[PDB]
Amino acid sequence: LTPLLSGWLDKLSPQGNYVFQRRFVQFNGRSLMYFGSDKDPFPKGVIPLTAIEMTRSSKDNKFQVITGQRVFVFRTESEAQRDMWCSTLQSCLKEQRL
Ligand SMILES: CCCC(=O)OC[C@H](COP(=O)(O)O[C@H]1[C@H](O)[C@@H](OP(=O)(O)O)[C@H](OP(=O)(O)O)[C@@H](OP(=O)(O)O)[C@H]1O)OC(O)CCC
Repeated sequence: LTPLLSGWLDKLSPQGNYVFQRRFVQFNGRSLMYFGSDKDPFPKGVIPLTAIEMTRSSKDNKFQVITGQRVFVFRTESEAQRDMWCSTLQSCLKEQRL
């Protein structure tokens, strides 16, 4: 619903060691969806904001979205992009608990 935040991010894969995959991710304020392509109609994965337990920045231009069961690692192109993604998720997380 009105996908406020959109971008191509490098998402960490659980397979292998430090192997990323280019996914087009969107954030509408209710769930974090990632697609194989922005032209793909159905997402490769959906992470509801209710399931999000925390979101924290990483060493490089990277941020972690931590749920109850899994952690998603996304890599941006710049620290500014990472900070915008991380602040937006933190803002929504803070308001969803109030
Ligand atoms: C150092 C060894 C290299 C190596 O092994 O790297 C192996 C990689 C990974 O291969 P694969 O594409 O099968 O990995 C799966 C993939 O990362 C899925 O992510 P999405 O494409 O965004 O759907 C994973 O699913 P989710 O993250 O839950 O979305 C899937 O995880 P699950 O098993 O379903 O929990 C991954 O398995 O091969 C490549 O494509 C990269 C080529 C090397």
